[PDB]
Amino acid sequence: PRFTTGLVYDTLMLKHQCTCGSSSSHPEHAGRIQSIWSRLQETGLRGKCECIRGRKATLEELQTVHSEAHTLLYGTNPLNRQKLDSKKLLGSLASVFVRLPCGGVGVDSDTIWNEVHSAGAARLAVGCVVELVFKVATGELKNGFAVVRPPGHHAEESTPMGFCYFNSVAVAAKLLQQRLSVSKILIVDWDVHHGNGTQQAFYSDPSVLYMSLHRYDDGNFFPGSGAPDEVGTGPGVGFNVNMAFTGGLDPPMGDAEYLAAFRTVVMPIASEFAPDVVLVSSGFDAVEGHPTPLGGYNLSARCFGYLTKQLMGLAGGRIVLALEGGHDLTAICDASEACVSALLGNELDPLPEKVLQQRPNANAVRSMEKVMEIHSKYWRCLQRTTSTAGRSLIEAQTCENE
Ligand SMILES: O=C(c1ccc(C(O)(O)C(F)(F)F)s1)N1CCn2c(-c3ccccc3)cnc2C1
Ligand SMILES: [K+]
Ligand SMILES: [K+]
Ligand SMILES: [Zn+2]
Ligand SMILES: [Zn+2]
Repeated sequence: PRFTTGLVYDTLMLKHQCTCGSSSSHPEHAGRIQSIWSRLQETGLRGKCECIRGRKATLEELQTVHSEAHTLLYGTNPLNRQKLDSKKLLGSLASVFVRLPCGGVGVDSDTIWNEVHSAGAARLAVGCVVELVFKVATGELKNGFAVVRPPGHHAEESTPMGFCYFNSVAVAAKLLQQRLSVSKILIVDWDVHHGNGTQQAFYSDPSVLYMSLHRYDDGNFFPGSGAPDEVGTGPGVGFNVNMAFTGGLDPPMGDAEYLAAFRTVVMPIASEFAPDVVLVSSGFDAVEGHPTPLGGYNLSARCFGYLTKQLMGLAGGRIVLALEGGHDLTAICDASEACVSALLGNELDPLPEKVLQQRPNANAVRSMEKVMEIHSKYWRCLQRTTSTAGRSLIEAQTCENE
């Protein structure tokens, strides 16, 4: 069926393409997105999905979010500015490529061309996201997952950072506004790090609700931004929600804490807002397997399928997820699989009874209540009540009844 879940991916985002990359004997190597694409295939999820062809963002598209100067530097191929040669032109190409132990060739990661190819892959990743987003926003597709790299959510107007050159999700949102006049867009960013770029892009805009869940720990975790305080400016006051977790890893945030955060902050506010489209900066660095500096949290991959199913209850299900961070191949492959499975309407493997029974930790509850206190000023859904943040899912269920 063609009104179904869309997928985007492009081999030209990859440094090196190898067949048998995923492997099942000994060797590692082969990156993040190639590994996810391979998992989507051997699970057969790609077969149920409509594979969409991506493209480069135009330089005009990139400038919906970023400066002309930023876009020209990182967006354009650098060899075009050096007036076409032949001997010097051939010399650069011998430095770009390098034969690898498996017989295949790829972009040499131990040369200057690494970050140049990354900036080019970023321009491709943006256009890939925009294509999927528009096919979903238009009803051509129901759903979407963008298997894309590098990430984009830290990339600011005139500043690349955190491996981000261009903010794919923010660009796609700007284009929905300009080209389709979409009245209300919800952007949920569940990468473990604050999406400073996306916040900045829409900070004074009430037409897009930006909601980040991230490790904040009072300003000491990368990128250091995203205080619960930061609620928007001008007409956008109230429409920036930083579900900032504080208290460190005493204990680490897990499934229960994020599920509680959705129950008490994300779904209430998002439902009230009532978006026409939902975009997700879907990093997977919060899942277990991302030690303390990179991540520190231990969500399960299957929690992400449940978080996806939740967001699918908004905007009539007009939702697109785009990969951001996450490193551990198993973790991001398990999470990607759980998310695409959810998007296809497959029955999700139940959460373990342990998770459903578990009350969120005290640091989590305190983090959630600080956010709700701050945002009660802006949302009718947090003015009616008192916090049930410290209840488990089953308790919340039991104590909704009578
Ligand atoms: O935390 C990050 C991240 C940047 C981008 C991250 C992301 O959100 O996962 C993204 F962008 F890939 F999606 S996470 N850092 C901090 C640590 N770091 C380092 C380290 C250097 C020395 C020791 C530990 C880390 C190099 N580059 C970085 C960027
Ligand atoms: K985030
Ligand atoms: K906003
Ligand atoms: Zn290889
Ligand atoms: Zn991250």
